[PDB]
Amino acid sequence: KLEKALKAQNDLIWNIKDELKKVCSTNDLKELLIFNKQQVPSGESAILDRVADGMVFGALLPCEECSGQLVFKSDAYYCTGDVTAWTKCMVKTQTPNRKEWVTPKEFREISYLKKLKVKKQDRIFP
Ligand SMILES: [Zn+2]
Repeated sequence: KLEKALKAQNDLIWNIKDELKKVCSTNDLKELLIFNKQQVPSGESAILDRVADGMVFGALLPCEECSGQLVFKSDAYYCTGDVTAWTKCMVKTQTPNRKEWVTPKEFREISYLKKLKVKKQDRIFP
């Protein structure tokens, strides 16, 4: 039933993208990626796809290894925190510590996405 599994992950991912579309449009879509510092032509259509993916499977939250915050970029995620008066933690993982990420007002409502189908899907990493 490996085939059935694949079709279930694909369908959950797509239903998710539709939902966010309702909460975020071409304009709101672009707003989210821009706060993330990204403006791409292969964007907004990519904004729905890659975003839904980041929410469910893995957008970066605090590390608290370093009592820090994970700030990442595509294909290099760096966590910086303060843990000691002379010691901090920096973690270099392509994918950041996966938790529910930062999403604008509208997108913020996304909390059901992950729980539904949160498999380790692909993020904005080319
Ligand atoms: Zn850290």
